[PDB]
Amino acid sequence: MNIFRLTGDLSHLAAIIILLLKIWKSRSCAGISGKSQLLFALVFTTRYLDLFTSFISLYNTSMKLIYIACSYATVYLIYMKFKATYDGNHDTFRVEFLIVPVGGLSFLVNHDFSPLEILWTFSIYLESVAILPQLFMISKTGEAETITTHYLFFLGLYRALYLVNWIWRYYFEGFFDLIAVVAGVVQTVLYCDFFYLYVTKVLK
Amino acid sequence: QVQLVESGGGLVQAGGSLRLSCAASGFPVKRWSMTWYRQAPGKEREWVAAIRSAGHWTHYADSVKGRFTISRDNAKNTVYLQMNSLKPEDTAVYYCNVKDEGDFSYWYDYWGQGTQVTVSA
Ligand SMILES: CCCCCCCC/C=C/CCCCCCCC(=O)OC[C@H](O)CO
Repeated sequence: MNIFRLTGDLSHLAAIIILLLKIWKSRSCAGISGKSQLLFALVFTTRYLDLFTSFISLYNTSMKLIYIACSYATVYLIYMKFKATYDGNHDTFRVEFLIVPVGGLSFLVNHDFSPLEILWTFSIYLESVAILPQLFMISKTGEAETITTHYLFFLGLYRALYLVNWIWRYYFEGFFDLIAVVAGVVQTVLYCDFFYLYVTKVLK
Repeated sequence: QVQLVESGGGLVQAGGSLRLSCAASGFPVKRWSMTWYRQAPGKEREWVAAIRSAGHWTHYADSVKGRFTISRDNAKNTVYLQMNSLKPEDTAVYYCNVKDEGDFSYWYDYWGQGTQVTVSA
């Protein structure tokens, strides 16, 4: 079938592009957690490290490049171009209690102890908790001027379609990745709290 | 990009055993999954057994649990399906399917030609 994972990825990319364009065209990153964007850039770097190694397709290599370039550009806009609007005093999450336990968890709990599997397991675990600095920022201030409704919609459609993908592959193909599913549920629950804080604190 | 060849099928008695093999050829990817399907005459295709490129994870359809065994052999680019205590309902054309588990690889999805398995009553 492979329709839910594709539309899920395209919805994920749309969210990334919307945020990058929002920061660029509004000339501000007010309300954005630079630490979460740094974690997302690290997710794509560790997952797509076999970019120039391992050529499979031109859609495959270019899409990996699009995600990396957009994630690095968003980090560039937050910490270099429009750093005057970066609320560092509110982006106070100590990401050491994320990277270090996620790193230890990837060495402990994985499907196979090999450098490529550990690296993939790291990026899976990290992506599930990468939004935490953003969550703690909005919970602290009640604000997210740069976070738009369409940005959150495509993030939510990305999580919903991945959920459909898990169910479809399990029932029709017998496939299930317990690590990816458990981490994906954690990520989806965290995104729902992300959506809950924005609707309750930022909107009204 | 990848060609798959299945062998090991044929005719066997009820209660007999057969081992299918899926030989992979072409250019590999680092993380993949391989699934056995079967399509009995007049029925829809259904998954039978599933395996990944590494780890101890396996999965078997309800109707073949306890009777079938899927296993790996990376030294040969081969995955086996051991089918023990075969019943006439297992008569079908069996297909192996390899999928790239990496991101953005929606069409790295390849199928064998199929092998006939018939179980006499
Ligand atoms: C602060 C740190 C936050 C970290 C947040 C991480 C969230 C995702 C966690 C997933 C746990 C894994 C659950 C599934 C475990 C399956 C293990 C398994 O099947 O292991 C096979 C093993 O290789 C046989 O030896």
